[PDB]
Amino acid sequence: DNLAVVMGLHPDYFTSFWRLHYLLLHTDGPLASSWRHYIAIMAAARHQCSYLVGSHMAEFLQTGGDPEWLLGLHRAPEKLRKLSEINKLLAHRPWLITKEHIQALLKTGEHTWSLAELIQALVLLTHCHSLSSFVFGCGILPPSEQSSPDMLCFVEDPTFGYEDFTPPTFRAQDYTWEDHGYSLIQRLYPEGGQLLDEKFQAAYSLTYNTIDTSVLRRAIWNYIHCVFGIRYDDYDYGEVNQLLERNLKVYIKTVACYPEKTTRRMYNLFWRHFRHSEKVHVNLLLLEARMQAALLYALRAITRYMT
Amino acid sequence: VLTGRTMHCHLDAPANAISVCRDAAQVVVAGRSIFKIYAIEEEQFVEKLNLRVGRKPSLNLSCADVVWHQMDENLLATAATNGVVVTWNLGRPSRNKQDQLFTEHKRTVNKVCFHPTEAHVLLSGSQDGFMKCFDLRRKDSVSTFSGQSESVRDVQFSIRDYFTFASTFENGNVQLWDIRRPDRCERMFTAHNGPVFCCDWHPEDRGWLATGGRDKMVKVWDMTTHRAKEMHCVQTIASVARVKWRPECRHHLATCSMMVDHNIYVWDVRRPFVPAAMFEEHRDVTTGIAWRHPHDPSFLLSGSKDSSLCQHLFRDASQPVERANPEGLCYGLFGDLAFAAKESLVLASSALSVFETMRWFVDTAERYALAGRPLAELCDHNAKVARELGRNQVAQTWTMLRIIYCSSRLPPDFFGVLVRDMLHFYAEQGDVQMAVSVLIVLGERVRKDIDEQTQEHWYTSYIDLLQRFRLWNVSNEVVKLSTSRAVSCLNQASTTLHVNCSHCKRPMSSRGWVCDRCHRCASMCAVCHHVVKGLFVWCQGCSHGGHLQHIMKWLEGSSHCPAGCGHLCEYS
Amino acid sequence: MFVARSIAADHKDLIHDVSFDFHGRRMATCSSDQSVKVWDKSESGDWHCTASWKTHSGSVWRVTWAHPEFGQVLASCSFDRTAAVWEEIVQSHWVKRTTLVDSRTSVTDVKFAPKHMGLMLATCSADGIVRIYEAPDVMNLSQWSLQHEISCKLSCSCISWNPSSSRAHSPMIAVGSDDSSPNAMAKVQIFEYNENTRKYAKAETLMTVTDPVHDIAFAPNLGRSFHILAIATKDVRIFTLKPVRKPTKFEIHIVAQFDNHNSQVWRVSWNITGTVLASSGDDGCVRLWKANYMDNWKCTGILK
Ligand SMILES: [Zn+2]
Repeated sequence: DNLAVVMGLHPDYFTSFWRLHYLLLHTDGPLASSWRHYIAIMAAARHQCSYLVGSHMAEFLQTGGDPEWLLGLHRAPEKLRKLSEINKLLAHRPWLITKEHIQALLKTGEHTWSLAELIQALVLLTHCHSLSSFVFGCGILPPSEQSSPDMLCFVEDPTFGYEDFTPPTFRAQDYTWEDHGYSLIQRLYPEGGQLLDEKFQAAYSLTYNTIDTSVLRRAIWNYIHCVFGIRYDDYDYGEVNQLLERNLKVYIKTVACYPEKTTRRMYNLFWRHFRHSEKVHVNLLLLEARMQAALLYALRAITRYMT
Repeated sequence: VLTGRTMHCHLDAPANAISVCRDAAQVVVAGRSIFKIYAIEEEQFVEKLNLRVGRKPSLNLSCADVVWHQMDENLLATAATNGVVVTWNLGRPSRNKQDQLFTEHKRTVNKVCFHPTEAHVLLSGSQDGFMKCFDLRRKDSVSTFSGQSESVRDVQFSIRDYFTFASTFENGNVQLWDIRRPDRCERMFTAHNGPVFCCDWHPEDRGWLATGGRDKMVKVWDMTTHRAKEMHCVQTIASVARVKWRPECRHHLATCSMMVDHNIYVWDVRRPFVPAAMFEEHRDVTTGIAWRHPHDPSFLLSGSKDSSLCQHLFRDASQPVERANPEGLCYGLFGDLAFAAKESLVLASSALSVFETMRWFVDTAERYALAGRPLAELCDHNAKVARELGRNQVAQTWTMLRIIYCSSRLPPDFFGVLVRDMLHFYAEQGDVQMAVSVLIVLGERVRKDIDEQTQEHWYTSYIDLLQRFRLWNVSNEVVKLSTSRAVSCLNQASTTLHVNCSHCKRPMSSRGWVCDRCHRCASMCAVCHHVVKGLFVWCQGCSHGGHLQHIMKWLEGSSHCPAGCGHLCEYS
Repeated sequence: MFVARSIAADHKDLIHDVSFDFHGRRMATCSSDQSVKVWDKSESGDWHCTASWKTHSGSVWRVTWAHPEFGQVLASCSFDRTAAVWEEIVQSHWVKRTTLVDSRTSVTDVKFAPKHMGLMLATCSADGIVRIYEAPDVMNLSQWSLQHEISCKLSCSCISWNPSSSRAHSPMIAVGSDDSSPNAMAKVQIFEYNENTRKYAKAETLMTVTDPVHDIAFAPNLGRSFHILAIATKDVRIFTLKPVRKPTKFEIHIVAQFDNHNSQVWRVSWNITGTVLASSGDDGCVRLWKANYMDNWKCTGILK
């Protein structure tokens, strides 16, 4: 596909991303392939990105799916309909997530889920959300207008988007992907843990050269984790300002929340005579930083319920 | 000595650090929103001082590690997640024990230790891979040896050799430094895959270090030699944190988990697959464990995140070894009994044997006859077979049935109500062979006298029994001519192969041997070169085949595909 | 008189279960060192090990086979609070398929449903939850769904299905407790499936059993109209669950009570056809029992 060429700017990240995609969408697991494609379409339809939904409709149809399910969402199994509000929360406001949703999800009945399928569903939802963010923040034509060398609705409550600043906040040093979050996934999802970890270390390996490297990426990481709300414990936010600039902050705080609005002029002036690879690296680190906080919120929600 | 029993103390906030004094009477439970010091009495435990008395809602004093120092009775030091280290002196005269503060650390500090003899030394571990040492001289507060590795997670000083110390890192390499020569390390070996969260030196021996990591491993290393080696490996069910040796017993380890598991285990090291004790009272992950005195193993103090401080005792454990099931039994189709039991009833291993303790079933199934002869001949043949096998009570039933059916006179239905009970008699003992056999032999005469569900039950049970012995011929002979319609339809579903030509690609319709379009003889043998009208054999790789017997004969002496092809359609 | 031929398992810790598959020619042994071994029969007449690997991160308690129709499939429960399903792929390649991770405390028993209603699996839990799984697509062994869950308000330590294959016995399950509570609460319970409410419901409770239960086993039917249950609490016991003509109501009766062991009885088994019953106590001997057409059970062999 076209997105592969743009993503292949560096080789230390494409292999990890391809591995995670192959595990999530094609390797056998607790959910059928058609169900996986359907939840991928549902997740991607939240930012109204048509590249992924188009690429996924054909895959759903070619894998024994039911054409009757694509005439809307009311004609889907009630088990998959119970995921709508959790998807809604994970998309744009993940701070307001708690135990009520997960208990309703694992509530006994006929459409009752199991704890070995919910984890894969959550990982797929977060992956599709962040992929849509990348696609609309590095615009790809169905080949990017950014640089140089029908759809129906499928949504519950489309008039819900990203709210303001945050409220009890989050002290990220009391819950880290290292000590314990990785431990919980390694037990629920034995193979999908090390692939995420490899992807995160790869996203941390890339460093910029335009002028001490690490501080630049730290600013991006902390800024996005704050606009979602993960407040750290070793940072002075007065140092966040004179690392980025408004020409490089409206872009970031527009793609992270509502990437459906990013036009040619929205990028046209990023900064200076950039090498066009550092900008791709910046648009890439956002993928990991945005898929990290939501996963941490979901893992906290999981762990409160089994304690 | 010491005295006391199991206890509780419900706290105000979650806690993740504990330390004990030299008097073996004080606990210094700390954490994120609490810093108290406790005094434990034989009945209850009462708070003695609240160190957060000059309260200020600031991050200046959090806690991730507290270390009590045994040279005096006031020297205490805490590690904050703000990167600053705050030491305390309980001898200060106002209501504030703070003595000296340190801010020579980049990001955060994780573990703080002292050194047993000298009182002016204080180590510190960081997140920047920058371990540092301090002194009592205020100006002199720098010795910043670094290891080019990731975050430091635990530092500990040796017991006997009071010049060196250990340290553990995030990638999984354990190091060894010496205060006199802080330039280069003395050793570095890759202990785990993943971070190592804890370490503890052996009280007794000269150099014996135990590390626990996220990989659910506990390893004990011998560092006496030039190169280290691993002797024991205890496998736990979750990530390991805060491993501590027990006192006066040189082969026991007390390890707590960092997620999922709420319990606390003591292991025997010699036996690594099963613990020795199981403390299960906490309702969340425990965070700190410390043995009260290093010369009297009875008591362990262990706080947790559930806002609880506990002082459980060894005697009142929940041992899993004495609550196990030592044996296992199973039968077999041939009357073979497998019995396994540990060698304390016939203690860390078990021995098993197979006891070679229904032959008539097979011969009765083979030799019986069910169709193709008149009723009298069938009954006579079955009676002769039953007699020759050794069972006469079975043999005479066949002859009686023949007399009953194959003869004014007696009423016609006289034996109906009577033959109807022999079926139930033979069925209610597990011998469904007879019931099914006589049902098949008689058929329409007796069919409308046994309930349909009972007939299905007998048919299915007999069929399963026959299939267990790999008697497929008899198993299908029962299905083909069984009385019940729902039973005599089992080899009638998905047993028709769809076959098409490999030249014109179209499906071979009807019942013939010539393609509609290609006009060729598709079903041509590879060896016969004749036309195959009956059984055709196929190869999934070669896509070749022909008559069954010819291909059998060819594959007995050859090893290649008969059609030239070249692909050996039997891998050796 | 059986001949006790011993084989060297070479397990590094205890052995907790042995199971024959469907044909009597392969067995599987689970140990307490996170290993499962498979032994096949030779024409010479001896068992040799053909497969061994590391299954769990705890102590494997049970291993059970499935029907050959669904393939060569194994299941195991462990102290690491999980349950797994393995398949043999053609040399000896045993591959992991799923990891049933819903439990919270531990899993004590695991049993496959009789192979006339699908590929269904029931697992117990020390907290007192019995869960029933299912695989709608018989051939993908990676897609398992949770259909029902039963809370019995007591510690669970054993499980056993009803092998009766007739269309007159709604499927039912039996669970055994191991709680050493001071009160004499019943420690064996029976649940049965109701066709119209799509839900498992309590059928009857064995009130006479007020002692800890270590094993529960049904007897194969093969044409009988009633059911037989064997319990090994502290002496071998055999019950009868004849129903009433049309949940359902059973009239429970006591048929055997054998204190011959003078110890605690651990595990029991049934022969192939519900005629002979085995037992295993702390004395280290197996014992066989049988009926005598007066329903007068009596011993029929002692094996050391
Ligand atoms: Zn071939």
